Amino acid sequence: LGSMTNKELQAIRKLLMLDVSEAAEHIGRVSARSWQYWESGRSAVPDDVEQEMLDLASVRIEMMSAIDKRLADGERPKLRFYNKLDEYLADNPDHNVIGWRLSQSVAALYYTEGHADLI
Amino acid sequence: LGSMTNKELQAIRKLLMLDVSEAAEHIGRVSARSWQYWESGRSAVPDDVEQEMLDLASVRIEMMSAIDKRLADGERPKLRFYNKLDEYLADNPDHNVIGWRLSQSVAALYYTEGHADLI
Repeated sequence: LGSMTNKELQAIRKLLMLDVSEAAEHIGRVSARSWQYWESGRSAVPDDVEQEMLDLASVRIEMMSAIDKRLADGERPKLRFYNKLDEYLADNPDHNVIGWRLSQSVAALYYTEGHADLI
Repeated sequence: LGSMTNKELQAIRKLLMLDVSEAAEHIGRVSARSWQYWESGRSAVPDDVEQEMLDLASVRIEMMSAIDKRLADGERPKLRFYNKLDEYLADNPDHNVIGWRLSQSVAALYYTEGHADLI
């Protein structure tokens, strides 16, 4: 911790399919312009933001591990790709827009690489 | 060809880190509104668009295999993460914005999987 660069921050943010405005609001609790400064290198990536991003990446890893278990158990998963945030929130009433993006990132990865169907 | 769904189209587009405006201009050769129509589910996805998306997914796989070859050769790759399109284009003068986004998707993946560092 204390080593995350502006490029690493943007890389994780985009891999999790977050828009800047979504990361700024729910992770940084800063203006979108402030988040852009962290990604541009104009201001250092804060320690607390770094750890929050790593924690969110870890959530995605746990989601992928759960699908890997289903794959090893012989299931070809049918993964919900929520193109609609309202539909995701109805099915996942304890999550928010950030959970929606993580869901999309995992479903899109397994579909595009040939391991899962999308529903 | 002819069976790609709106969810599959959006999933591949987002995994490749393409904005709708970018995909619409360069892949669809249509307006953003037309591309949003294809992602809305009221329409079949055109065969030519499906083929191009599948081809770009294959380009992404070949980029990953090229890094895998470097890893197998004993290199610890320092992948340039381009947070600025212009810098990518200067380094890759035969590519466009679509190639930029593919480069971001591959670099972000290998960084988070722990296989390469970002510069």
